[PDB]
Amino acid sequence: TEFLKPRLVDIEQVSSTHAKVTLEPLERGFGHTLGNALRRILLSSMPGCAVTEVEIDGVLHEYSTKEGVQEDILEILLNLKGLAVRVQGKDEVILTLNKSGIGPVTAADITHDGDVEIVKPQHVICHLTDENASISMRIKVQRGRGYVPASTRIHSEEDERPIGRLLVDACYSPVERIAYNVEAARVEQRTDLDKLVIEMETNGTIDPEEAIRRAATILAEQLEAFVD
Amino acid sequence: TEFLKPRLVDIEQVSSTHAKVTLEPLERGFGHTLGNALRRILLSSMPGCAVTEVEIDGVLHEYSTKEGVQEDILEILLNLKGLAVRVQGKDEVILTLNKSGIGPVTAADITHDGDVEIVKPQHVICHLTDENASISMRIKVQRGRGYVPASTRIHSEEDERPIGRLLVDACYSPVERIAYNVEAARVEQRTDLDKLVIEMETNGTIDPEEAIRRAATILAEQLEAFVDLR
Amino acid sequence: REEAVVWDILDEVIREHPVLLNRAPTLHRLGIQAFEPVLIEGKAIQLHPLV
Amino acid sequence: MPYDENGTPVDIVLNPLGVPSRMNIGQILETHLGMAAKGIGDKINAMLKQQQ
Amino acid sequence: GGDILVGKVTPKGSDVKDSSLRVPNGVSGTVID
Amino acid sequence: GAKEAEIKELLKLGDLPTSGQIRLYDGRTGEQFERPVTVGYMYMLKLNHLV
Amino acid sequence: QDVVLGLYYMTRDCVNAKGEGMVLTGPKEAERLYRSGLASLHARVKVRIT
Amino acid sequence: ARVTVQDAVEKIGNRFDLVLVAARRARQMQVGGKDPLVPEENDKTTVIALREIEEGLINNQILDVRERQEQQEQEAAELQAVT
RNA sequence: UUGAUUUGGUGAGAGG
Repeated sequence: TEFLKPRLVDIEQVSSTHAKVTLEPLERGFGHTLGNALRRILLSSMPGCAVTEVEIDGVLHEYSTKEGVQEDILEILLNLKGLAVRVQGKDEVILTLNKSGIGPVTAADITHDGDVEIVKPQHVICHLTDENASISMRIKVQRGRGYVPASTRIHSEEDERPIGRLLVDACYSPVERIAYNVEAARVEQRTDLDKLVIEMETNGTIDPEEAIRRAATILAEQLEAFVD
Repeated sequence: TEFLKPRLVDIEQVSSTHAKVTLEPLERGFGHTLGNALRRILLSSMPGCAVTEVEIDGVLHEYSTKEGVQEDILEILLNLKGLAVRVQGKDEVILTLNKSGIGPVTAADITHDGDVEIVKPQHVICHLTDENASISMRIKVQRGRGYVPASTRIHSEEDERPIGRLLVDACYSPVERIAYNVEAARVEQRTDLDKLVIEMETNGTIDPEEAIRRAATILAEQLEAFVDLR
Repeated sequence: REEAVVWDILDEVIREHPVLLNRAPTLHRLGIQAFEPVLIEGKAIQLHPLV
Repeated sequence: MPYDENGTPVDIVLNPLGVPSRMNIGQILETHLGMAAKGIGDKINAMLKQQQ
Repeated sequence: GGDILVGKVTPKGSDVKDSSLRVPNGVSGTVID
Repeated sequence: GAKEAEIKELLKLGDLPTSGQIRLYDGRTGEQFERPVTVGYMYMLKLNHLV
Repeated sequence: QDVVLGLYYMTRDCVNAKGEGMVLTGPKEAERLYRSGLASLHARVKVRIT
Repeated sequence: ARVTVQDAVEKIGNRFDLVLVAARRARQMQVGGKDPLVPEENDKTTVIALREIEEGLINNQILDVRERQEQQEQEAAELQAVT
């Protein structure tokens, strides 16, 4: 009663934020077990930090409009949600950015502390039409795990925040997409086996194999109790 | 990382076969993950003993008939394929069934050895009608997993066996039905935790905490390929 | 005898060698099409659904 | 296999798209009435296994 | 398949041959009668 | 034959849902199929056109 | 036949579902919201597509 | 690898002459004496022929030039070996 | 130089 251990045969690194972990061969009906377990953990349980709240002057709710910008505040909320930040020591850091002049505002323009850094400084935030326009936002960064959206965030909150605070979806987990297939491999007698092909694309702040190893050790330490 | 770890807190036996088991406490969202993974492993890959070769005296092939019985020989082989045995020490044993006289032949009439336990003393096999009829079969009980059938085991068998041994298909898995439920846990300070209520239905031969421990070890040793290498 | 070494030979003669599948009442030219084989444990031709 | 919440897998999966075109709607009533027949059989199997 | 059931061959038919009715290709089974 | 109301009434004697349709989970993903599906017992035959 | 039913059930809409009228920063997190169990397959939503 | 031959059809625009040019080339590689102009990924001589066609280094003109070069090499070999 | 017979033809039934 002995099981087939696989060898990790391939990391086809397409880009720095892309991978394809070809993996073979497993027992019949085990590729779906490993793939689905890793996929659910990587979607809704992997820890990490991103932007949750932001306080901007000139706005009172999510459907107002500040001057000097081509885009609107839904677009600044969405481009803020796309920003990937990492916090090392603490877990509740407030950041503030101020920009004036003819030109777009990028992620490198922000004021940063010693504990935080930006993994993509050329990630755009907004663009500025007026040289007299002075944008200002107070960007708070918490740290949780997985995904929590602004809809159930505003359903769960009850304390009256000051007017000008904006909620955003908290993309805590650093992966953007994981989707696998199960193909069919062959050990020389039994054709019933199956080969895993895990695809993964993340943001910055991590290397896809590091995310896979993190999810695997999360599940192993979760199941570490009742083993032999 | 504010995670926790689960334990098998209460293991209730509703009967000797159908038996539930709790798991507590699980983190948020982990319930369906562990439940579906333990379902797939606990249905595919459990070790259980079953009937493999049946040797009746004076019977050449399985499509004949015999003196003094009801069920025909294919019926006897099906009723023996349903048998539920639980050996302890060895991995391959040979039982013996000898009985004469008018009346049904239960599974409780097999002259057991010390390390074999037949857990169904009302499993019927034959219906002996003649009092001058006898039946002396010698069963062979291996131990494996999955489903290995007679066609593939027609040339796979290396140990050159003699001719006259009827080959019965091997249904090795002793788990037949398993369902898990993700309830709301009763944690005195946390509300975002859940319990996993796995409701097994075994062949009577497997011990449920042992089955869960083995499935957990299978899952951990499969994930070690992800953990260690990349 | 079908020993253990002829299946690797078979996967090395299949690889880039198309076959003509043909349904028995061929009416127009799309009823003979050439595929590449993928070997099947079984006894039935597995045919891609759109085709 | 697709298992219901009781835990039993389904044995054979057919395809619903055959049913609006091939207008043989009797297989669905056979499906529901056979489901009811085995519902009575499961009920008797409970009343006789858990012996009354 | 390829077994021998009834050895049924003549001499003068080296020059001897194999008409011995065998089992057809692809089938298995048990000789019941 | 049996009318439909008698099928529903017999499905109420057994403890089954009246619509004939049970929610089914997926064995691969462990998660529910939306829009409940029909499960029942059909008497299926094996025709002698063997592969 | 099966695949057009899968598409016609996929790209459709209903007047209320999970995640009605929320805003999404791309199609990747649209599939991530469908898989995690926070929205429905047909729930009308402003996305940002390129 | 190979799924479609569409670029090879683009560079030899007849779709019926593609088969003939790639067959002449794959007979130059199969019996054949010659070695391919392209790295081989354990593809067969068919796919290596069509894969040479797609990158624009084998057509009918190149094969006739190479066979005239081999005919001149055999001519010079016969003349320099005998005389 | 190391081995062998249906196609032929009729009738009936079946599959797509």
